[PDB]
Amino acid sequence: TEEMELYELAQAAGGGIDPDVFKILVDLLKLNVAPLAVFQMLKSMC
Amino acid sequence: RIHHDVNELLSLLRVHAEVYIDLLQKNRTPYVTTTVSAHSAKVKIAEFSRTPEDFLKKYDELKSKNTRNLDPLVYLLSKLTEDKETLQYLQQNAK
Amino acid sequence: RNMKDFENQITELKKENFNLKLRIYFLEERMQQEF
Amino acid sequence: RARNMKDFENQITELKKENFNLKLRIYFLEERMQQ
Repeated sequence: TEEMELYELAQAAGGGIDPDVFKILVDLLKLNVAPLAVFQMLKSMC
Repeated sequence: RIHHDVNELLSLLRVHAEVYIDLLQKNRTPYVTTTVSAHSAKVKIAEFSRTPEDFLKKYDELKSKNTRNLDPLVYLLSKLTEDKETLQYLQQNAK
Repeated sequence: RNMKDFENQITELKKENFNLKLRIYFLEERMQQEF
Repeated sequence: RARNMKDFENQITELKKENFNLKLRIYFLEERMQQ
């Protein structure tokens, strides 16, 4: 990972998430993907 | 082409169409950055009662340092209307 | 022609355009490790 | 709810002439690996 600033902030408010998933989920946003669209994708696989 | 790799990789941990068609739902400019309103961030803080100030004190500090993806990540957390959907999967990974 | 596979055929081509786009992202990595 | 049946035909030709164009870049790039 090594994204402590992002990972740490996400863990506190969320209360818990997959460590690998956050490493991937953050990756897509870094590519300039729309924030709302990513929310839908994580809202579709479930 | 990294975006395509991420979708398949996410599917593996998400292993629970939804693979291909889910790839053609992500569309956005190549190099632009789309700032999002910070008003939602306030609502998210109230939604989670786990930390009254921990989820707020640490966040302010991270805002101090400049982070490229800081604005969208906050938006995604607020948009997590589904309850326990992500948390349920995480527990399985640890075991 | 049932009109229910008429669209189903699209997904077949699409999947033929995605799976084939993934095995290449790996074929590029080995070309970066070998060298 | 109803496919155009005109842009779909154009889309099929556009998606087919492009897919093939992708395989050719894999057989070669892969052959180099073996070579």
